[PDB]
Amino acid sequence: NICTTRGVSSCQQCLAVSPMCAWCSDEALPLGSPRCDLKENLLKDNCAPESIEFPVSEARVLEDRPLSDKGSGDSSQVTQVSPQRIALRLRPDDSKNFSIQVRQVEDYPVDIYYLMDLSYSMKDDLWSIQNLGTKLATQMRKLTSNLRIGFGAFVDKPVSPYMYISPPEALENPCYDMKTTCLPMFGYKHVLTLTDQVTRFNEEVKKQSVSRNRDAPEGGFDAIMQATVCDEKIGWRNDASHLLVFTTDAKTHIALDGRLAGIVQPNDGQCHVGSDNHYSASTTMDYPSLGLMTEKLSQKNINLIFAVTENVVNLYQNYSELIPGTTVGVLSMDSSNVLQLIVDAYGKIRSKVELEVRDLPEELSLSFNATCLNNEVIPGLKSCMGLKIGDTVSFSIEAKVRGCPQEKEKSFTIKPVGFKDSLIVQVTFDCDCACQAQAEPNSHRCNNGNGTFECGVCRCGPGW
Amino acid sequence: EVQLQQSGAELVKPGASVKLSCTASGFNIKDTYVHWVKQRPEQGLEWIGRIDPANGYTKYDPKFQGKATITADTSSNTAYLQLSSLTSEDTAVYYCVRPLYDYYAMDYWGQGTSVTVSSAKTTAPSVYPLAPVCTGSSVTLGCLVKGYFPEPVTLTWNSGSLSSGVHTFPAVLQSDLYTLSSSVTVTSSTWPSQSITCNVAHPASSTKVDKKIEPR
Amino acid sequence: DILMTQSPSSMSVSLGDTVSITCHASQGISSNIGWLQQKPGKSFMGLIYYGTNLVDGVPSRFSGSGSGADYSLTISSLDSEDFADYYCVQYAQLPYTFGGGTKLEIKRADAAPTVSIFPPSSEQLTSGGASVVCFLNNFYPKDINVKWKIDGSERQNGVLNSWTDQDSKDSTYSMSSTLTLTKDEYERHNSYTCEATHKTSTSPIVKSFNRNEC
Amino acid sequence: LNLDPVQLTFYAGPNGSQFGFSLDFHKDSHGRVAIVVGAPRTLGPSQEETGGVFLCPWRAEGGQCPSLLFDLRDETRNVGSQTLQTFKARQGLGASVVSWSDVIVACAPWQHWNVLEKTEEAEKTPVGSCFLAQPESGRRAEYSPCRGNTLSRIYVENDFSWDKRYCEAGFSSVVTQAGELVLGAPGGYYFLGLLAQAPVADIFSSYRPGILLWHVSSQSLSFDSSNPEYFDGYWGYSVAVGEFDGDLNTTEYVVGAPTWSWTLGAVEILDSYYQRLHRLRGEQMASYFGHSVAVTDVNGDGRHDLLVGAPLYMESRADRKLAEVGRVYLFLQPRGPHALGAPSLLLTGTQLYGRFGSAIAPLGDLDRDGYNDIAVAAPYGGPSGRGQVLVFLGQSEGLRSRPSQVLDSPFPTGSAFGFSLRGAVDIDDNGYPDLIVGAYGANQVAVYRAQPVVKAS
Ligand SMILES: *[C@@H]1O[C@H](CO)[C@@H](O[C@@H]2O[C@H](CO)[C@@H](O[C@@H]3O[C@H](CO[C@H]4O[C@H](CO)[C@@H](O)[C@H](O)[C@@H]4O)[C@@H](O)[C@H](O[C@H]4O[C@H](CO)[C@@H](O)[C@H](O)[C@@H]4O)[C@@H]3O)[C@H](O)[C@H]2NC(C)=O)[C@H](O)[C@H]1NC(C)=O
Ligand SMILES: *[C@@H]1O[C@H](CO)[C@@H](O[C@@H]2O[C@H](CO)[C@@H](O)[C@H](O)[C@H]2NC(C)=O)[C@H](O)[C@H]1NC(C)=O
Ligand SMILES: *[C@@H]1O[C@H](CO)[C@@H](O)[C@H](O)[C@H]1NC(C)=O
Ligand SMILES: [Ca+2]
Ligand SMILES: [Ca+2]
Ligand SMILES: [Ca+2]
Ligand SMILES: [Ca+2]
Ligand SMILES: [Cl-]
Ligand SMILES: [Mn+2]
Ligand SMILES: [Mn+2]
Ligand SMILES: [Mn+2]
Repeated sequence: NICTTRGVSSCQQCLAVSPMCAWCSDEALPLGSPRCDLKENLLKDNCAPESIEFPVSEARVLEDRPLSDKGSGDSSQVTQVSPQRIALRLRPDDSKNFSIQVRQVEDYPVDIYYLMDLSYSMKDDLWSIQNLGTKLATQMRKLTSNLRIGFGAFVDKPVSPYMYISPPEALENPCYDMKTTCLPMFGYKHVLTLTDQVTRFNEEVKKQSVSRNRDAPEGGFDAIMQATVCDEKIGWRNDASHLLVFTTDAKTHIALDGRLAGIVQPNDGQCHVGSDNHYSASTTMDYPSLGLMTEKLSQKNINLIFAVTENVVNLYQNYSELIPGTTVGVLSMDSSNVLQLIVDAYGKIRSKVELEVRDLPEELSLSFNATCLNNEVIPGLKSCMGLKIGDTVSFSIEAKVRGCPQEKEKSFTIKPVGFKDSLIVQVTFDCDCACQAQAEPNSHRCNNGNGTFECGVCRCGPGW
Repeated sequence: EVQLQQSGAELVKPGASVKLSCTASGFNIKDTYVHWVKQRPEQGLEWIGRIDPANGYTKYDPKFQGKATITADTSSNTAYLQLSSLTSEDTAVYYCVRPLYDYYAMDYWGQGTSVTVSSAKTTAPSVYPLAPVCTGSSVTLGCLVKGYFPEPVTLTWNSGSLSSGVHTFPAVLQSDLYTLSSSVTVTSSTWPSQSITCNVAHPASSTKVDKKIEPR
Repeated sequence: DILMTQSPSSMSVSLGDTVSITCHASQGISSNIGWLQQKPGKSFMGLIYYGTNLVDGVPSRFSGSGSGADYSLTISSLDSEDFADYYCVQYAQLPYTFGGGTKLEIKRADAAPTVSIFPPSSEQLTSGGASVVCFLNNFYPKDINVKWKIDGSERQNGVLNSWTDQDSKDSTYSMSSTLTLTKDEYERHNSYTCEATHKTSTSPIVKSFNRNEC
Repeated sequence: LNLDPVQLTFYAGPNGSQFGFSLDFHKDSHGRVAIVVGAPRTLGPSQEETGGVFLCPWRAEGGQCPSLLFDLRDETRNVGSQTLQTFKARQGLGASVVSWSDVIVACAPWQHWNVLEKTEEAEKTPVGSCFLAQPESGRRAEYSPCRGNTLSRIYVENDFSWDKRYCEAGFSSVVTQAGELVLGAPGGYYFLGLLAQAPVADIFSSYRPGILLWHVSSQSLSFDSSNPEYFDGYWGYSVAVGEFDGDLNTTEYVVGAPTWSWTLGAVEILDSYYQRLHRLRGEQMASYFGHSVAVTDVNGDGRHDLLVGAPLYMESRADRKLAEVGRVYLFLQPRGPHALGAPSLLLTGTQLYGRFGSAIAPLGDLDRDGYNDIAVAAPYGGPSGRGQVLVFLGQSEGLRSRPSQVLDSPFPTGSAFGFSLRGAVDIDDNGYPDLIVGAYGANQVAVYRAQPVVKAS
């Protein structure tokens, strides 16, 4: 076999030939017997059973909590991934398979932050949603028993030329040249921290009013950034689905637009909403880029929903493709359909399961076989879709190590996108022999001191 | 080069209307404001109004509101001034004006369009010779053209022969008709020895009478 | 409406002179004033805009100055072409308003008029009219006064006056006075006279004739 | 390849002035090269930001520069029963500067303007304005093609047509060889964007102080549009000139519109009457394709080639993930009457958020091999995020796909090193064209002198 025909020099080099090779450290081994051969051939040559070095790749679970049936109650002791931790052992150029189960748990908490365009054309919209808090609660009650909702609003950077700055009357009332009154211009303002007291939503909304500005594209992306990175203020919960509902009927400003207002400083992606609840860097910091938004949304596990009117649906659908995980819904001209839009978005968000790997060693490569719908195995696939809340899926996984890395201890993670729980895989590379830990440096057997005696044979000492 | 070519002299009857034109040359009429100015010998210069040929917005001196209407046709690079219910006081010279650089200035002017409002019908002049009374070293003769309309009349002596030493006075409006006269001076040895003739032509009525000056 | 009081209405000067025309407005117009030139029997040419700015093509001997409500056009070293009419115009407010104007005239030595009177022609008389003409030729300055007398008594009705502009190569003025009467009325009287009053002579230059006589 | 990154020259302006936001080379009547530098936040007379311009004489040791003085006072004119007003506070004078002949043009894109008439007004808006100077003679002139005297109500009644109130003229600028100034005004016509052109000679001869509204008859503005593809397109965010139609008597314009067609972005090549010859469309929405444009023949066939920057382009990476790195596109001009095709080369950034392609400068022939070369800025690139400028050498087939040299910012974090660039001029007269790099965040400019090649490439 390949074990003997390789003419290995040590026990270490023997195991690195192939995962099927074994090594014999026995003293009483016949004249010309190969110490590196199949474990069966070694025992056949009266090789002491304890003198067999033959590591076997294994994969035993360390944590195997069962999947939860409900995400309700508890202070976040919910399990939606199983197992949670396993110990992997691999020898040179070997592989081992293991499995992971993922569940879209029923009755999981939900945060919904409503982020609303409040330029003048949204005046009728604002009238339509003054009962949305309670109507939304009624429908979401069917899905979750832990609903929190909140509200923020935006117009655009309160600076020329986006803002009317004359006459002085126009600053206090941008609608002066018309025959009405509206609020002074504001970039973004937080209004209601996520709460389970839904009538707070209704009453806050009934006090809101629109403002007015000059150019069609608005400053919503500024508001999305702040709503995302201002955690404490907005009030996102650690263990809950986060839905950021973005409603507008217009185009949007993007990074580098700000230069028309003399603003060149890039968005820093940090929180700038203080105690007055307004975005204070609105007039000094550029709009955020798609990439930066994506980074923060992903980091805070926020699901962005573009709820926009049919005149700009294609636009936001195209943006959605550059911000993975984003969903789009068609908003009526008065937001009268926003409730069902949010409910459908929520279902769509929890209809997918996509595995993600973190901190994978260069040596290790993974392969996936998915099992979705009905025990239908789908090779070379690590994501399931068309799921309903309560459904469970599973993946067969194989790890293949290439050679033997310097570091013997490494660990990596496998986590579904947007999920709290994950599978931690603790890897151990076994390319050594137990007899090496009891070698004889400067042995009397090996060239009279010039060598080391380990695993039955004589190795050349250090320095030679 | 900027040039404003205005229309020809107008001659209309009272109560009627007339429309003057001002065509831009060497530039686009749309470029600047276009003003209209009225000039009379006694009253002087009066600003009628302006127009922005780009959009058609106009401004008027309230004195001319209803009387004057200013328009423009960028297609024909022309600006217009329409006057209605004309009267004697509307008899004047009209100019179109535009600025050079300053938006509000009045730097370039058209040649001007004379407008005359009269009921008078085309009438031929009456030419009367003027000989002195029955003495000095120099003698002065004259010619009197009376009761013609409209202007003008070309007056010469001996068919353009006698040129130097002549004074043709500006015509004056004698109740709907014009009157003009010319004086000429020579030495006593020139007249009545040398025959002197008054030559008056009125292109309007197409008449050209000639009266020789006779002593008394 | 802003009023533009321009002075003087006229001035008699010579070539090489440095003259100044002033303009006073009934209120401040902050240099929103232009100056205009009209040569005899011709159109207008722009000279100055916004108080002090020369129009393209205008010689530098022209200059404008002033502020508030008082401004001036100045012409250093007068040229033969500079003898013409000058007008100021304000465009601080609508409506635009102009000055009364100023005529630059050539200065020369005083000269008395050559007065000549001419009775009605035979032709005109047989038609039913009677015009008596009176030529006052080649005098300076321009300020002259004519007076008709029938049988010694002044007559004002039926008189048409006509003046010439300053003649080119002698710089004198001429005037033409014509008294028109009906044939019938002309024969009611015998003596006809026209009196010229000029600064040259303290006594009026008189010229008469008698109908039914020669 | 052969720019010297060891011995640099530094020029510095006041703190907070943003000195280096824009720059250009300037030759005086004798051929002496200096550096004009814009500093759009320099303090004015009322201790308020108005911007300013500096004219730096060449000196190996660099240092401080003298100011190029312009009138910073607000102006009022009561005329024609109206009140004209300019507002120079935060106008950003020096947000763009360009030199042609012995004239310097420095712009203030955010200068505001308003007209009052009784109780009505035009609205106080950023029409922008340009200041011109002939340093040697002291002559000064201004050019502000978007100022108007129409009242707000008239725009409303006319549906906001031909609305130039928010032009921001001077946002970008360039001058043709014949001496025609071309201003980009991305806010023109209610944020569609427009171009304004006028001969420098005529700008000077028609300007007088105090007038505020005056006519430049030889000027030519571009056109409004009813096509939604142009709405909020910021047409004129960047501008350049070149020869693209084969006729040497005509000069063509290259105009960037980074948000054209719902933020797809575009670059258009036009004749001098603003008729469209070519249109290059962006590859990816919000990448800001058209942010910067450069014209230079890079492959030595005598035909001008086009470079377009898209600083926010997101590159595709493993696991269906996108990474904002920026990208530059090269379009080689084909022989004779033909349309520019697909890009001939794509240069893509490496550092996340580096904004590769934010600025692109023709260098002329840096290494003297017969092919013109370019520099691309990544103001937040480099392994430390401090900023990088990359040099790419020309070749018969276009450009090399790998940089011959990389200039790391000598300034601290946040300097925006590379945000402004200019090359193709030999400032020390050693026979090699040099590179000036602005770092407005640090209020400095760095001069990189080209030296003889060590080992050729
Ligand atoms: C959101 O994103 C989508 C997808 O990218 C954009 O939709 C595209 O818009 C572009 C530009 O208008 C379209 O490009 C055109 O393609 C036409 C043919 O496409 C056929 O095949 C596709 C395959 O998917 C079909 O979907 C489609 O129905 C057609 O059957 C060409 O005929 C057009 O050519 C014309 O324009 C080009 C320049 O753009 C010229 O070079 C040509 O000479 C000619 O003049 C054109 O190329 C594209 O078809 C659209 N794709 C889809 C899938 O619809 C949206 O615009 C975008 N929305 C927003 C608001 O950003
Ligand atoms: C994914 O599924 C593929 C088959 O689609 C598996 O590949 C087979 O593995 C068995 C193991 O005994 C081999 O005998 C077959 O030869 C393989 N078939 C093919 C077509 O390759 C693979 O093992 C699965 N991977 C994981 C990670 O479970
Ligand atoms: C690996 O795959 C085999 C079937 O080939 C399966 O029986 C076994 O359970 C898998 N191993 C693990 C640890 O999942
Ligand atoms: Ca050409
Ligand atoms: Ca080329
Ligand atoms: Ca080269
Ligand atoms: Ca050099
Ligand atoms: Cl609005
Ligand atoms: Mn809006
Ligand atoms: Mn609405
Ligand atoms: Mn807006």
